[PDB]
Amino acid sequence: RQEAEQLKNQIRDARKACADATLSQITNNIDPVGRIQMRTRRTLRGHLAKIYAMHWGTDSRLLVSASQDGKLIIWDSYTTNKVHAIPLRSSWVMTCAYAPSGNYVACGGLDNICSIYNLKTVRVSRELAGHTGYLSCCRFLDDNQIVTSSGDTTCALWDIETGQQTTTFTGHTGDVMSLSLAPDTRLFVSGACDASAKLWDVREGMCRQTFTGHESDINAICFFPNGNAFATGSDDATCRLFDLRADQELMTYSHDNIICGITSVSFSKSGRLLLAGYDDFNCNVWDALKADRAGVLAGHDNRVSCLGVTDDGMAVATGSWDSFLKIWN
Amino acid sequence: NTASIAQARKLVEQLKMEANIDRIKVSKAAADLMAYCEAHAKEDPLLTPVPASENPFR
Amino acid sequence: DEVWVVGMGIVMSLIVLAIVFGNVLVITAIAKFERLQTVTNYFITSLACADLVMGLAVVPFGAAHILTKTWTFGNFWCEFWTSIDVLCVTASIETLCVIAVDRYFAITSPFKYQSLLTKNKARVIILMVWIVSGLTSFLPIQMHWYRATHQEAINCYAEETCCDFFTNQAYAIASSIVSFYVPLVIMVFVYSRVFQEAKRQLQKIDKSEGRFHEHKALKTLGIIMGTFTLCWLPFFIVNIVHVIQDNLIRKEVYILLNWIGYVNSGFNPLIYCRSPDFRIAFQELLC
Amino acid sequence: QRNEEKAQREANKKIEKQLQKDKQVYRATHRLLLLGAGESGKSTIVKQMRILHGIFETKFQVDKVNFHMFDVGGQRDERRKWIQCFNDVTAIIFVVASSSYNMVIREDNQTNRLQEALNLFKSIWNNRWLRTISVILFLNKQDLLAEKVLAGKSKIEDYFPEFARYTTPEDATPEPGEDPRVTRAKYFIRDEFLRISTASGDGRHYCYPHFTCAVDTENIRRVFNDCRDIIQRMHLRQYELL
Ligand SMILES: Nc1nc2c(ncn2[C@@H]2O[C@H](COP(=O)(O)OP(=O)(O)OP(=O)(O)O)[C@@H](O)[C@H]2O)c(=O)[nH]1
Ligand SMILES: CN[C@@H]1CCc2c(ccc(O)c2O)[C@H]1O
Repeated sequence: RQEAEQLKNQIRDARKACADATLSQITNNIDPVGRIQMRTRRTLRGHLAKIYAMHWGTDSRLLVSASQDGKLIIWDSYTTNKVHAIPLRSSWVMTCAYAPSGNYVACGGLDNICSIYNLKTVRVSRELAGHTGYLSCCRFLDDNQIVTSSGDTTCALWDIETGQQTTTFTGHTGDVMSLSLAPDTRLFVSGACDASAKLWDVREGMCRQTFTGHESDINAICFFPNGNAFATGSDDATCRLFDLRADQELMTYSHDNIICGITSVSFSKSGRLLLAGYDDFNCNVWDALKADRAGVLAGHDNRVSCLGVTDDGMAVATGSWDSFLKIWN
Repeated sequence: NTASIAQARKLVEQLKMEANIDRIKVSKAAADLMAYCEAHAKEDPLLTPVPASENPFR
Repeated sequence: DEVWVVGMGIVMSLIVLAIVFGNVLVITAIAKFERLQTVTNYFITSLACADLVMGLAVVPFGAAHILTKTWTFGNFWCEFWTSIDVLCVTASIETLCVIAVDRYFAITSPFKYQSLLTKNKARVIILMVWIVSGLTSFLPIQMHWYRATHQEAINCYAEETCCDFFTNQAYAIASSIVSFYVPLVIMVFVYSRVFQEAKRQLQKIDKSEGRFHEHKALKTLGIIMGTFTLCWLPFFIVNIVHVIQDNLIRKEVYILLNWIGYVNSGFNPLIYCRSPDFRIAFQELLC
Repeated sequence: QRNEEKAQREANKKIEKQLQKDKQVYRATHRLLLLGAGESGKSTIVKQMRILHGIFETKFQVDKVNFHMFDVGGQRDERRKWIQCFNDVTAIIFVVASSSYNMVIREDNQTNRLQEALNLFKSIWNNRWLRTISVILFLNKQDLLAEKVLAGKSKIEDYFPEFARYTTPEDATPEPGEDPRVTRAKYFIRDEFLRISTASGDGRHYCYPHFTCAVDTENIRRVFNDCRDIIQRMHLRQYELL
């Protein structure tokens, strides 16, 4: 079992053999987009406690949020008025999701249970159990099957109708914190606490690639709109852009004046701007193809823990521990 | 520990499976990303500020 | 002679300004940021508004009257000015008493603090205090129940050039009791209880972990009580003394002590707004 | 669309009223976190309290004050990533077995079991997200410790060499009939934690050591008193008076 080093050396040599040039070399004559200024358009209030997660609707109009008070609230961004308010059995929640068809909402947390809700009937539909650790994220692949990631270094692909696990993904060493689905819903990635990321296969159920560019825990992960790249954010104040086809990272986003962690990462519709939330009570707007800052979104009085961009790309919404949700443009 | 052998073999079979993948030069990948970004650069309100008439948040 | 009038204008100008600037800054800071919109800050807002009204209204006209040595407006304006003076002075102290009682509830009974104080109740308390203050200023001055009974008083009242404060014994005693002596014993007792609780807590800490490891409370209480007592004490004893026995206090001493009282509005932002959050707010804007 | 705007405004009012109703109940209650080493007796302490009067929850009140306690036993690992969620609790209850000063754990030689606790307490105290959270410490298993120390077979001095040069405090209040050896052992165990607590206190959060065993019905009062003291000290320090 001493050949493991040899395979790693071979992989490293193969990766080095295909590093023709740096992305900055090719993209150096491009005129930068310049400074970008965004102003608050809406401010949503009503959460007693401090928020973790949010998810925009597929119609770019409604959105959902979850807070430690034990309550999910479905807002309406256009008229800044609430629609639903669902009390929960367990007040420790760490994730939420919104259905692609706009019919279901899921939420799980410290208790090792993932619950889904039926909006158009608001009563609990099913409870999915079987994990041995706290959940960290969950996304609806479709209207009948959901993929979740838990704190016992595993991921699963549930079936709502029967409530039993169909496929179990194993191979990580540390806790899994975030995941993101491809536009075609045929592959997805996951960021663990062992400074690594993986590219799973939804159908076959086998890992294909492994990226280990980071050096600390990974807190957030996104996915490029083209479906051939993704970006991660760790606790070392760095965002790194990997590539699936080339099989190594291409660009790093870091600045000498920031030493705080990163809690969320998201792209834009065109993919030119990369948005990342920080522990510095604000947010930054990087440049994807040039690695240069282009703006700051200040206005939060505490830690920022949520971030998201609408499907049509008309606005970006943030949520912080100040129990306030803001809509920027 | 028999279990140790299992993990050691799995780390070998997985590494062997995760080693035989066709790879392309990073220049082609950078060019493709450049082409996509330049192609879809005129359809994102964040990058180019749209008129206030069509903005629903105004 | 010529120098004295020049000196007064400069000294008066510095006060009228400082008074308006402190209150304006406090109000702008509390209104701009939602982090400082604590329920206990509403009393500070009322106090700042009262100080702003006083500094904008009564100080400038008082300075003009004392410099010109002759009132240049009508009798109704004199009565309205006296009413505004009394209302602001008597509304700038009961707010301090309310703040002291709020601190008493916060420190003595920590478990029942949330229920006993609510944002809805604070508005009711503030409105009640302002109503009580307005009841003792406009009602007995617009109506002529406070007028004196000696020849100089009626001669000044008939004339339209002199605007001086002449009053009988009843109104003076009642207004002094309502404004000063009632909200003083309450504050003294409250702060004594608070100091006792602080000393007990520090003794407990020292007993618990003294081996591996007194004056802050004394300094804070000394500032809070001494500033107010020194600023507002002598006037509210000469007020009783001069009417109890006549031909004892010259009018110049009266005016000087009263004006010493007005400076107290120039220290409230420096006393009740020294929290680090207020410092951050002051550094964020106007800097 | 006049009804559509009007109807939405009807729903927002029904919720806002419900939120206003629930806010007072949320703000009235007090939350505590239960944490300790394994094989220490946290379950015994919690189960005993109610009869006296992946996650677990408990409801209890003293003098018409609502208290709530959450204990997490499903997520048992050296790395504690979920601890960031517990930065708004009133206090943290820490339970440690004071009699297990001579026992390796997990069939892993490891370290004497008390030291691992010490490491856990040090890590908890110096966490970045718990800079303003107090700790209530229960030194459990008082009778087994006394019996084991009375027995000459197992000696504290061997495992902890610093016990040799230790002298009892002059402010001690031993219980009636207590031998000097028991008092010395108890106070060494207490100030070993007190040193770690006071090293980097910074004056924002303190520690409340306590002694308890199986047959005890006063813990429910000690928790109440400690919570009241914690809130009082927080209020005193807030007004720049302590
Ligand atoms: N003599 C004595 N034994 C005690 C005491 N408290 C607990 N025990 C013993 O401890 C055991 C029960 O401990 P549990 O409460 O089940 O342990 P636990 O807190 O669940 O342990 P972990 O989950 O591993 O932390 C029994 O053997 C009890 O007799 C005590 O005060 N005195
Ligand atoms: C002339 N200035 C007035 C006169 C009497 C008076 C004042 C303040 C509060 C009172 O209760 C009073 O009766 C003074 O400010």
